[PDB]
Amino acid sequence: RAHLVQSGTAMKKPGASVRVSCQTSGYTFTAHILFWFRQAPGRGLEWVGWIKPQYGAVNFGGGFRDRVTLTRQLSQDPDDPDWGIAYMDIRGLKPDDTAVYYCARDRSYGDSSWALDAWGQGTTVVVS
Amino acid sequence: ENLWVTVYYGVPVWKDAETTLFCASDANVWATHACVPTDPNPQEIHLENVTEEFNMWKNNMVEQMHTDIISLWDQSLKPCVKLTPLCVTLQCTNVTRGELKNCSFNMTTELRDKKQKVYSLFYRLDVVQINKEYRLINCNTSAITQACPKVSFEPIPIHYCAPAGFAILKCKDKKFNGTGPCPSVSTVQCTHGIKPVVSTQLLLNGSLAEEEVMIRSENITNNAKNILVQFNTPVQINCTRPNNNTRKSIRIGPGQAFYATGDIIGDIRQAHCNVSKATWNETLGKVVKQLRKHFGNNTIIRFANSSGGDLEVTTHSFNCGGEFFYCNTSGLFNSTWISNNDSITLPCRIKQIINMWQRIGQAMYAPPIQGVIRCVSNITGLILTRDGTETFRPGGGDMRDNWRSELYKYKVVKIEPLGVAPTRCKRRV
Amino acid sequence: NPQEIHLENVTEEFNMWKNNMVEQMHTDIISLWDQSLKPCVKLTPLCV
Amino acid sequence: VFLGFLGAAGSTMGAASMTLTVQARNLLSGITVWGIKQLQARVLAVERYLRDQQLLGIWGCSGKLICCTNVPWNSSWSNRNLSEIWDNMTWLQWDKEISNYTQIIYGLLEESQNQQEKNEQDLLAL
Amino acid sequence: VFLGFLGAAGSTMGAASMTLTVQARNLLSGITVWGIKQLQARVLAVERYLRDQQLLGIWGCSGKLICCTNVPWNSSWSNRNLSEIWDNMTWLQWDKEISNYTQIIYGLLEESQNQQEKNEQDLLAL
Amino acid sequence: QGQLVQSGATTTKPGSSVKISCKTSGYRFNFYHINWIRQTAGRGPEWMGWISPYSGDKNLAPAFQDRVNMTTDTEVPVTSFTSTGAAYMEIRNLTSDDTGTYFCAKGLLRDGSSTWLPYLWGQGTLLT
Amino acid sequence: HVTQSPSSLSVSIGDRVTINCQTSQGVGSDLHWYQHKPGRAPKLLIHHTSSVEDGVPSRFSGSGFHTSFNLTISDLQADDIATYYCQVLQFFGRGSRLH
Ligand SMILES: *[C@@H]1O[C@H](CO)[C@@H](O[C@@H]2O[C@H](CO)[C@@H](O[C@@H]3O[C@H](CO[C@H]4O[C@H](CO)[C@@H](O)[C@H](O[C@H]5O[C@H](CO)[C@@H](O)[C@H](O)[C@@H]5O)[C@@H]4O)[C@@H](O)[C@H](O[C@H]4O[C@H](CO)[C@@H](O)[C@H](O)[C@@H]4O)[C@@H]3O)[C@H](O)[C@H]2NC(C)=O)[C@H](O)[C@H]1NC(C)=O
Ligand SMILES: *[C@@H]1O[C@H](CO)[C@@H](O[C@@H]2O[C@H](CO)[C@@H](O[C@@H]3O[C@H](CO[C@H]4O[C@H](CO)[C@@H](O)[C@H](O)[C@@H]4O)[C@@H](O)[C@H](O[C@H]4O[C@H](CO)[C@@H](O)[C@H](O)[C@@H]4O)[C@@H]3O)[C@H](O)[C@H]2NC(C)=O)[C@H](O)[C@H]1NC(C)=O
Ligand SMILES: *[C@@H]1O[C@H](CO)[C@@H](O[C@@H]2O[C@H](CO)[C@@H](O[C@@H]3O[C@H](CO[C@H]4O[C@H](CO)[C@@H](O)[C@H](O)[C@@H]4O)[C@@H](O)[C@H](O)[C@@H]3O)[C@H](O)[C@H]2NC(C)=O)[C@H](O)[C@H]1NC(C)=O
Ligand SMILES: *[C@@H]1O[C@H](CO)[C@@H](O[C@@H]2O[C@H](CO)[C@@H](O)[C@H](O)[C@H]2NC(C)=O)[C@H](O)[C@H]1NC(C)=O
Ligand SMILES: *[C@@H]1O[C@H](CO)[C@@H](O[C@@H]2O[C@H](CO)[C@@H](O)[C@H](O)[C@H]2NC(C)=O)[C@H](O)[C@H]1NC(C)=O
Ligand SMILES: *[C@@H]1O[C@H](CO)[C@@H](O[C@@H]2O[C@H](CO)[C@@H](O)[C@H](O)[C@H]2NC(C)=O)[C@H](O)[C@H]1NC(C)=O
Ligand SMILES: *[C@@H]1O[C@H](CO)[C@@H](O[C@@H]2O[C@H](CO)[C@@H](O)[C@H](O)[C@H]2NC(C)=O)[C@H](O)[C@H]1NC(C)=O
Ligand SMILES: *[C@@H]1O[C@H](CO)[C@@H](O[C@@H]2O[C@H](CO)[C@@H](O)[C@H](O)[C@H]2NC(C)=O)[C@H](O)[C@H]1NC(C)=O
Ligand SMILES: *[C@@H]1O[C@H](CO)[C@@H](O[C@@H]2O[C@H](CO)[C@@H](O)[C@H](O)[C@H]2NC(C)=O)[C@H](O)[C@H]1NC(C)=O
Ligand SMILES: *[C@@H]1O[C@H](CO)[C@@H](O[C@@H]2O[C@H](CO)[C@@H](O)[C@H](O)[C@H]2NC(C)=O)[C@H](O)[C@H]1NC(C)=O
Ligand SMILES: *[C@@H]1O[C@H](CO)[C@@H](O)[C@H](O)[C@H]1NC(C)=O
Ligand SMILES: *[C@@H]1O[C@H](CO)[C@@H](O)[C@H](O)[C@H]1NC(C)=O
Ligand SMILES: *[C@@H]1O[C@H](CO)[C@@H](O)[C@H](O)[C@H]1NC(C)=O
Ligand SMILES: *[C@@H]1O[C@H](CO)[C@@H](O)[C@H](O)[C@H]1NC(C)=O
Ligand SMILES: *[C@@H]1O[C@H](CO)[C@@H](O)[C@H](O)[C@H]1NC(C)=O
Ligand SMILES: *[C@@H]1O[C@H](CO)[C@@H](O)[C@H](O)[C@H]1NC(C)=O
Ligand SMILES: *[C@@H]1O[C@H](CO)[C@@H](O)[C@H](O)[C@H]1NC(C)=O
Ligand SMILES: *[C@@H]1O[C@H](CO)[C@@H](O)[C@H](O)[C@H]1NC(C)=O
Ligand SMILES: *[C@@H]1O[C@H](CO)[C@@H](O)[C@H](O)[C@H]1NC(C)=O
Ligand SMILES: *[C@@H]1O[C@H](CO)[C@@H](O)[C@H](O)[C@H]1NC(C)=O
Repeated sequence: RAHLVQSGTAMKKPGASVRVSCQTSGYTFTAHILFWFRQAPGRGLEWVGWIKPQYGAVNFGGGFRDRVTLTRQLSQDPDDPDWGIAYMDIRGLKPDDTAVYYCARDRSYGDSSWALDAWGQGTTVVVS
Repeated sequence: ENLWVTVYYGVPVWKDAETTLFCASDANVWATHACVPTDPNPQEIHLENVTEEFNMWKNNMVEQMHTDIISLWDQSLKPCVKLTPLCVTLQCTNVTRGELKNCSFNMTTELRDKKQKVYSLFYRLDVVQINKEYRLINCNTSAITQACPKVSFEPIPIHYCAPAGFAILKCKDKKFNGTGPCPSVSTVQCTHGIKPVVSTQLLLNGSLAEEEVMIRSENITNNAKNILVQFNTPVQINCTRPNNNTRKSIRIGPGQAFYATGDIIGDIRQAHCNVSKATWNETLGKVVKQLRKHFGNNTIIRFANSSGGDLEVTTHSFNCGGEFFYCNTSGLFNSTWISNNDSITLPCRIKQIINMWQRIGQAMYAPPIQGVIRCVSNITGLILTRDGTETFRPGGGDMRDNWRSELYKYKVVKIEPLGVAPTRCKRRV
Repeated sequence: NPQEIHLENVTEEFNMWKNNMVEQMHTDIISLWDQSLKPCVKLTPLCV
Repeated sequence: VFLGFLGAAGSTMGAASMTLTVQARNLLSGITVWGIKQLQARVLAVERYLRDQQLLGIWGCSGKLICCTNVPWNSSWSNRNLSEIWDNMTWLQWDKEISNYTQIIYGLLEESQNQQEKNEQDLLAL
Repeated sequence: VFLGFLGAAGSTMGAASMTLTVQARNLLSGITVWGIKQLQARVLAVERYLRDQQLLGIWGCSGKLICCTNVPWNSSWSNRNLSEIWDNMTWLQWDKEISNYTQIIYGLLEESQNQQEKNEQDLLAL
Repeated sequence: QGQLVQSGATTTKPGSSVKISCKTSGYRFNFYHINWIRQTAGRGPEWMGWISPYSGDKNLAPAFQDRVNMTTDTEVPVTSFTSTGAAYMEIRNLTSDDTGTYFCAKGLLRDGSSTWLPYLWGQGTLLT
Repeated sequence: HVTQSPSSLSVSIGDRVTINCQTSQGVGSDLHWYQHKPGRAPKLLIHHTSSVEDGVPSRFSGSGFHTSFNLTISDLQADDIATYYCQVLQFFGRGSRLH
C-alpha cells in the first residue's frame, strides 16, 4: 500500500544546494515518521534526519543540523488527506556528500520503531 | 487425596483489559456539567503485598482521553455560527511592527439584498494577500466555524472512572519511572482531578512529582521518543496580551452574528510571558542532574531552541484567558552545562484562525476577548527532544504526550471474580 | 386494559406545585418542538 | 480487619476467601458525549454480572459464595498440595496456573448439575 | 452424544430434558446505524432473560433446571398418560397443546411458593 | 523455587565480627522469613533465628540473641511475583567454637503452622 | 556501532545460511534486518528481532538478544543473494554480501 516516489538524480558543483522531494501515497502521512538515509559508494547507510509530518518536528544526525532542513507539504483535500510530500534541503554541498539518499517511512502507526517498511527508489546526488 | 474443585465467587483477581471510561466532575467546551457528580468521598483502597506491571506508553486511557477531547471539540462547534461569508476580499491597512491589521470588507446584512462596508482588526497570522487586498488564511483550504462566545476554554478537573466490574490501579511509587513493576499499588474508581490543558513544549498547570524531578521515555536511547520530564518544584510563568481590545458584533444574517475586533483602546504593546530567571535556572539544573544518570557524568548537556516545524510546535503554544498564544522559547533553552529581580521574556504572537489538532478541512475562529488578558500558570513538566556532546531541544505536538504525563499513574484492569480451586469438600446426595 | 389499583386505608401527601411531572412535561413538549422543525425548510431568503 | 475492595489481592488464597462479600458488593454498583458512553457502560456492567451469575446458576451455586461441587480435582490441572495453595499462593497466582484448564472445569461443573437434578427428579418419583 | 444448541428439538421430551444446560448457556451470550440497533438488542436480551429468571425465583426454582412443584396436574390441561408424553411427544408439540393453560399454571406456581415459605416462617417460629 | 546465593569463605580470628550475605531471587523476597542455621564442628546443627522481611520482626534463640546482628534490605521487584532481596548476618563475640558452615533459608509458607520453617536453603559459608 | 560477521560469505544454493550482528551496548529486542541489492532499494525482512514481515518467504528466520543477533536462511535460493544490513535505531550495519 505505502509507496514513496523520490525525485531524479542531481548534478551540482561544490557549494551549491539541492532539493530532494519524496512523494507519498497510500497511507496516513501524518501518523508515520519519514526518515532520511544516505549511502556513499562502498560505505553503509548513514542517517540524515527524520520529520514527523503531523506537525513537522525534525531531528538530525551528526552535523546535518547546520546544513540540512527538512520540511513537508501536507494534503488539504477533505477526501484524500492521507498522502504528503516531504523535502530535504542540503546547503553547502561538499564533494563527500556524493551518495544515494533514501526516503524512508516507519511502519509504526503513530509510534516510532525505525523499522523502515516503505522506501523510495533512491536519489543519486553527486558533488564535483 | 480427596480433592474436589470448589467454586469461589468474588476473589481478588483481575486481567489487563480496556473498556470505555466515563467522566465525573464537581460543580465549558468539555461539558463537565454533563459528567456524573464527583463523589465527595473518594475511596482509595491500598493493595498491600501487591506488585503490578505498568506501561504508561501502552496505556489506553491516553488513547481514549485523546479522542474524547477531540470528540468534545467537534461537539461544541456544531450550534455555533459559520464564518464562511467572511471569506471575501479584504482591504487591509497597518494599524498606526506591522503585526495586527485593520481590514474592511463588504458584508451581507440581515436583509439578503443589502450589503454593508464594515471593518475589523485581524492579526497577521490570519490573513494573506492576493490599500492592499487580503483574505482569511483558511479560505483556500477549509470552512471556518466561530466558537460560541459562552463556552469557556478553561481546563476543568476531569475524573475518568471505570464502569462497574472494572477498576483502576494507581502507583504510589514516589520515584516510579514510566514502566516497570510498581511496588506500592492501590485501587481507585476514578482518576484524580485532571485538567485537559492543551499545551506545547511546556506542560502547564499539571501535577508535580514528589521527591525528586522525574524524567520518562520509552527508549531514551531512541531520539525519536519525546522525553517527558516532570518537575518537582513549579517554576511560575506569567503571560499577558496587554492590548485593551474591543469586541464588535456584526449581524451577518438572521440570527447570525460575527464577533470582530473593533479597535484597540489605548496603547499597542507586545504579548509576552515572564519566568523567573532564578527559578528557571535551578529547575534547569535539577533537570540537567537527572539527565546524566543515563547519558554520562562527564558528557555535556546543551539546550537549544526548536529546529523547524509548524507554529504550534516551534513555540510555546497554549491558551490564556481565551486567546491562543504562540510564545518564542529561545530565551529558555539556551544553556550548555558542563560536567561540574530576574526575569526572562518570551515574545508571544496571537492567532485567531486555529486548527485545534491536525484536523484537515476544519478551522475555528476564536472570538476576540475584551479587556486586558493576563493569566498566571505553573509550568510543571517539559517535552524535550535530544539530537544525536548531548543537546536537548523542546517540542511536541502529539497531544497524547500531555495526557500521558498525568495518566502514567493509572491503569485499567478487569475484575474476573470466578475462581476454581480444590479442597476436601463434596456435596451431599 | 388500564389497570387502576385502589390503595385502601392509604393517605399520601401531595404538592402539585413541587410535582416534577410538570417540569418534565414542560421540557418534553419543548424538546418535541425543536425536533419537528429540523428537517423543515429555512425561510432565511425571505428576509428581504 | 476491613481491608477494602481488593484489599487481600496480595494475601494468601485462604485469607482472601473470607473477604468475598467485599468484592461482591462493588461488582454491580461501585466502590451527550458520555451520555451514550455512560449508558454503554451501564449496560456492559450488567451483562458481565449476569454471565457470572449465569455460570453460578447452571453449577448449582446460585446464591453461594463458597460452593462445593462433585468434580474431583484432576492432578493434571495442578499437582500442588492443599497447604501449599491456600497458605502460600495468592488468587492472582492461582488464576494464572489454572488459566488453560479453566474452561474444562466450567463444563464439568455443568453436567454434574444437570445429572444431579435429573437424579433428584427420580429421587422424588415415588 | 452432543447434539448442540436446540439439537434435540425433534427428539422426545424425555431425551431433550437431559440436554437443558446446552440451551441454557446460549440464552445470554450466544451460540452508528447498528450501534443503536446493537445496543437495542443487548438490552432486550437481558430483559427476556431476567423475566424467565424472575418466574423461576417466585416459584422456588431459582437455580434449578428441573424443578418439582406442588401444583398437581389437572387432567383438563392434558389428559395424556405419562409414557405417551415423555417418550412420544416433542417439546415443540407440548408447548402447543398447553398453550392456553400455560398462564394458569404460572400463577399456581407462585402462591404455592408464597404459602410454602409462609409455612416455613412458622416452622422456624419455635 | 529460587536461589539463595551467599558470600564466600571469610576466615578471620577470634574477637572480630563477620558479615555473611544472602542474596535472593526467583521468589517474592518479602513473602517468606529468612532463617539462619549453622552446623559447627563440636555440635550438630543449631538454629540461630529468622527475620521477617515484611514485618521487619526478628526471632532468634537465646543462645545467639546477644551475638547476632540480623538485618534485611528491601526487595527490588523484578516481576509481579518475583523480586531480589538481601539478608545480612553478623556475630559478635566470635570464637573457634563458632567455626562451621552457615546458611540462610527461606521460610516454608505464608500462613499456617509452618510459616518460618527453613525450606529453601543456600549453599553455605565456611567461617573461621 | 554495528558490526556484522562475516563481511563476505561464500554461499551455495540450498544451504543453511546465517549471519551474525553485534552491538556496542544493550539493545533488547528492536533489531531490524534488511536486504539490499545493487541498483534497488533496501527491503525490510525482519523487524524487532523475530517478527518476519508479511510477504517475505517463510525460510527467513531471526533470533538473538542483548548484543548478539542472527539472520538464518534455511533452503537458500537464487533470490537471497545480496548484502544484508542489520539496523538498530539509526545505525545500519555495513552488510554481508552473498555470491
Ligand atoms: C503480606 O505478606 C506478608 C508476607 O507474606 C504476610 O506476613 C505473614 O503473615 C502470616 C499470617 O498473617 C504470618 O504467619 C503467622 O506467624 C505468626 C508468628 O508471629 C508471632 O511471632 C513473631 C515472632 O515472635 C511476632 O512478630 C508476632 O507478634 C506480633 O507482633 C509483630 C511485630 O513485629 C507483628 O508484625 C506480627 O504480625 C504479630 O502480630 C507473633 O507473636 C504465627 O504465630 C501465626 O501462626 C498462628 O496463626 C495461624 C493462622 O494465621 C495458625 O495456623 C497457627 O497455628 C498459629 O495459631 C502465623 O503463622 C507470617 O509470619 C508473616 N510473615 C512472613 C510470611 O514473612 C502478611 O500477612 C501479608 N499481608 C497481607 C495484607 O496480605
Ligand atoms: C480601522 O480603519 C477604520 C476605517 O475603515 C477606522 O475607522 C475610521 O476612523 C477614522 C478616524 O481614524 C474616522 O474618521 C473620523 O470620523 C469622525 C466622524 O465624523 C464624521 O461625521 C461627521 C458628522 O457628525 C462629519 O461632519 C465628518 O466630516 C465625518 O464625516 C470625525 O469626527 C473625525 O474628525 C477628526 O479628524 C478631522 C480631520 O482629521 C479633524 O479636523 C476633527 O477635528 C476630528 O479630530 C474623523 O474624521 C472614520 O469615521 C472611521 N470610519 C468608520 C467607518 O468608522 C478605524 O478607526 C481604524 N481602527 C484602527 C484601530 O486603526
Ligand atoms: C492555570 O490555572 C490558573 C488558575 O487555576 C488559571 O488562571 C485563571 O485564568 C482564568 C482565565 O484567564 C481566570 O478567569 C477569569 O476571571 C476574571 C475575574 O476573576 C477575578 O474575579 C473573581 C470574582 O468572581 C475572583 O473570584 C477571582 O479570584 C479574580 O479575582 C474574569 O474577568 C475573566 O473573564 C475570567 O473569568 C481565573 O480567575 C484564573 N485563576 C486564578 C487563580 O488566577 C490559568 O489561566 C491556567 N493556565 C492555563 C494555561 O490554563
Ligand atoms: C506595514 O508595515 C510594514 C513595515 O514597514 C510594511 O512592510 C513593507 O512592505 C513592503 C511591500 O509593500 C516591502 O517592500 C517593504 O520591504 C516592507 N518593509 C518592512 C520593514 O518589512 C507593510 O507593507 C505595511 N503594510 C501596509 C498595509 O501598510
Ligand atoms: C492555501 O494558501 C496558502 C498560502 O499561504 C498555501 O500555503 C503556502 O503555500 C506556498 C506554496 O504552495 C508555500 O511556499 C508556503 O510556505 C505555504 N505557507 C503556509 C503557511 O502553508 C497553501 O498551500 C494553500 N492550500 C491549498 C490547499 O492550496
Ligand atoms: C502553582 O503552584 C502550587 C503548586 O505547586 C499551587 O500553590 C500551592 O497549592 C497547594 C495545593 O493546591 C497548596 O497546598 C499550597 O499551599 C499552595 N502554595 C501556595 C504558595 O499558594 C498553585 O495552586 C499552583 N497553581 C496551579 C496548579 O494552577
Ligand atoms: C479598557 O477599555 C475600556 C473601554 O474601551 C474601559 O472600560 C471603561 O471603564 C470605565 C471605568 O474605569 C468606565 O467608566 C467606562 O464607561 C468604560 N468604557 C466602556 C466603553 O465600557 C476599561 O476600563 C479599560 N481597561 C483597561 C484595563 O485599560
Ligand atoms: C507572576 O505574578 C505573580 C502575581 O501577579 C507574582 O507574585 C507576586 O510577587 C510579588 C513580589 O514578590 C508579591 O509582592 C506579590 O504578593 C505576589 N502576588 C501574589 C498573588 O502572591 C509573581 O512574582 C510573578 N512572577 C513573574 C516571574 O512575573
Ligand atoms: C525567537 O527569538 C530569537 C531571538 O530571541 C530569534 O532569533 C533571530 O533569528 C533570525 C533568523 O531567523 C536572526 O536573523 C536574528 O538575528 C535572531 N535574533 C536574535 C536576537 O538572535 C528568532 O527568530 C525568534 N523566533 C522566530 C520564529 O522568529
Ligand atoms: C528499550 O527499553 C527496554 C525496557 O527498558 C529495554 O529492554 C530491557 O533490556 C534489558 C537489557 O537486556 C533487559 O534486562 C530487560 O528485561 C528489558 N526489558 C524489557 C521490558 O524489554 C530495551 O533494551 C530498550 N531498547 C533500546 C533500543 O534501548
Ligand atoms: C464593495 O463593493 C463596491 C462595489 O463597486 C466596491 O466599489 C468596493 O470597493 C467594495 N468594498 C470592499 C471593501 O470590497
Ligand atoms: C524504570 O526502572 C526500571 C527498573 O528500575 C528499569 O528497568 C526501566 O528501564 C526504567 N525505565 C526507563 C525508561 O529507563
Ligand atoms: C532558534 O534560534 C536561532 C538562533 O538563535 C534562530 O535563528 C531561529 O530563528 C530560532 N528559531 C525559533 C523557532 O525560535
Ligand atoms: C484428567 O484430565 C484428562 C484430560 O485433561 C483426562 O483424560 C483424565 O481422565 C483426567 N483424570 C482424572 C483423574 O480426572
Ligand atoms: C500433598 O500434595 C501432593 C501433590 O503435590 C500429593 O501428591 C500428596 O498426596 C499430598 N499429601 C497429602 C498428605 O495431602
Ligand atoms: C497453557 O498453554 C500454553 C501454550 O502455549 C503453555 O505455554 C502454558 O504452559 C500452558 N499453561 C500451563 C499452566 O502449563
Ligand atoms: C382443573 O381446572 C379447573 C379450571 O380450569 C378447576 O375448576 C378444577 O377445580 C381443576 N381440577 C383439579 C383437579 O385441579
Ligand atoms: C394413563 O393416562 C391416562 C390419561 O390419558 C389416565 O387416565 C390413566 O390413569 C393413566 N394410567 C396409568 C397407569 O398411569
Ligand atoms: C385454546 O383456545 C382456542 C380458542 O379459539 C381453541 O380453539 C383451542 O382449541 C384451545 N387450545 C386447546 C389445546 O384446546
Ligand atoms: C546491628 O544491630 C544493632 C542493634 O542496636 C543496630 O544498631 C545496628 O545498626 C546493626 N548493624 C548495622 C551494621 O546496622
